[PDB]
Amino acid sequence: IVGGYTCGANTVPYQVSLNSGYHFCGGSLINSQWVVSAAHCYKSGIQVRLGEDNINVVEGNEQFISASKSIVHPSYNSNTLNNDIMLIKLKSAASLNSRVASISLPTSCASAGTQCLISGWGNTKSSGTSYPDVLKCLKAPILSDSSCKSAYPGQITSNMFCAGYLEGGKDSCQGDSGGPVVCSGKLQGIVSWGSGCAQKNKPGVYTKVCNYVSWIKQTIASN
Ligand SMILES: [Ca+2]
Repeated sequence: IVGGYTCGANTVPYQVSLNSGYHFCGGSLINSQWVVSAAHCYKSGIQVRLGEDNINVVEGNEQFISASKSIVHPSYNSNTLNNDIMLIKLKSAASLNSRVASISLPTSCASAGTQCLISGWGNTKSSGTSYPDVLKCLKAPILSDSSCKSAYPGQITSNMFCAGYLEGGKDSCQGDSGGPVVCSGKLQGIVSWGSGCAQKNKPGVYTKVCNYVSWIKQTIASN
């Protein structure tokens, strides 16, 4: 996250870290045994880390549970990033409290102009590399589809949206991928791609979760 603030320990209780010997992508806890992430984070051998604040210190609230199964969206296209969404089932159900909780799936798509919260452990610089060890948060608006398509001519599909600031300075960044964008207490986005971070006229691009709800629910019901 570039340009954001330190969330504070377990203030974002649905936020997960996907670990394969190291933190590589974020994710969102959607019920006790399922996590939603970005299809571009797919790896074999993922462990899910819940209850984290400082990913490099064991502080007391953590649950580390291996993934049993990972499902990439049937239509995921790695060259376009269209349908950049993945389901991970946990080997065991998580124990859900105030500090480890699931986030609700949306009923409606959120509109341009809505303010959302984006969080993760990604790079905090627009030029060069500096990874935080604690969880970083950004409030940012959803931009209009017009402003989005006009920043990224030819590249935006119906299953994406932009959010952030055309002036730059504040965005998501490398390592924040697969993490949540939550608006009005619902999961509306997944951190997916962008051109660099926090650059002028190159907002972050996010998977539009409200398009996938029927897919999510059907998959979870059957697996
Ligand atoms: Ca920790």
